[PDB]
Amino acid sequence: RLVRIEHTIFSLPFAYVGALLSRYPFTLADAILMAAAVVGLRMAGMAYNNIADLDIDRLNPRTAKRPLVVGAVSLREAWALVAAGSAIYFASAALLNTYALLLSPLVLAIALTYPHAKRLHPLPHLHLGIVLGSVVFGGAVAASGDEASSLGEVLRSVPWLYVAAVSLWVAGFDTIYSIMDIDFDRSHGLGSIPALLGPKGALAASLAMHAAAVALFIAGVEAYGLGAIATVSTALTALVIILVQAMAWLGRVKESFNLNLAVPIIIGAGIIVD
Ligand SMILES: CC(C)=CCC/C(C)=C/CSP(=O)(O)OP(=O)(O)O
Ligand SMILES: [Mg+2]
Ligand SMILES: [Mg+2]
Repeated sequence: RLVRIEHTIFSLPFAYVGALLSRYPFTLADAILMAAAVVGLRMAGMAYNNIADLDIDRLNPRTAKRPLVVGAVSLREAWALVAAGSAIYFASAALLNTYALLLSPLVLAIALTYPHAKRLHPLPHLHLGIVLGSVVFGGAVAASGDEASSLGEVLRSVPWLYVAAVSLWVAGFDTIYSIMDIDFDRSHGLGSIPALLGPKGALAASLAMHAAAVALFIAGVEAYGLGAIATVSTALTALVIILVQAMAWLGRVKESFNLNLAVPIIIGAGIIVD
C-alpha cells in the first residue's frame, strides 16, 4: 500500500557487493541479517519520505494519486512503518556486529534526512547518492563478522570507489528524473539541480555525474582483482549507464529511468554465478 518490500530486491546486491569487496568472511546468517537491515532501512526511508514531503506532494499534479494524500493509509500506519523500519534495521545492526550497531544511527540519520534536503540546498540527488552509498558501506562494515580489531579497520575495509560511484550514479539518474519537476519545484521553495540551471544544463550536470560514475566503476576493476566475470558486469553496467544518458538527451526520459533498473539485475546476477 505505502511501502512495497518487494522493491528491496533491487537494493540488495549493492549491500552484497560492498561485503564481498571488503574481502572479509561472513556467514549465511550475516547475509540474511544484511537483507533484513536493507528492507528495514528501505521501509523507514520510503515511509518517512511520504511523511516529510506530504504537504508539497499534495500540491503536485504528478503525485495526487499517491497514498497518504488520497487516504488509503493513515499518518499513523505510516509512522508505524517508520518506527518498524528503524526497529528492524537496529535489530539487524545489533545482531550483526558492534560496529554495525555503532554506525547504525548515523546510517539511519542519512536515510531520514534526505526528504529535508530539498528545503535546504539544491542538491538532493547527492543525498540519495549518499543514501544508496550507505547500503554498500553497511554491507562492508557488516561483512567482517566483527573480525575487525578497531574502527580504523572497518573504515579501511570499505570499497570506497564503489560507494562513491553508485552514489554518483544515483545522484545522476535522479538529477535526470527531477527534470519533469522543474516547474513545480521552483514555484515553491523546493530545490534541485534542474531547477537551478535549465533542463539542458541539468543533462549536462547529469553527464558529468554518470561520467565520474563509470570512471570509478572501471577504476575498481584495476584496484581490485574482480576476476573476469565481474569485469563483464562492470562493462554491461557502464554500457547501461550510457543508454540512460542516451535516452535522456533524446528526450525520451521515461525510458531513461526504467533502464536504471537493469544494473542491479546485472550486478545481481553477477554476484550469483560466483
Ligand atoms: C535509493 C534507492 C533504493 C533507489 C532509488 C529508488 C527510487 C525510485 C527513488 C526515487 S523516489 P524520490 O525522487 O526520492 O521522491 P519523489 O520525488 O518521487 O517524491
Ligand atoms: Mg515529490
Ligand atoms: Mg523527486
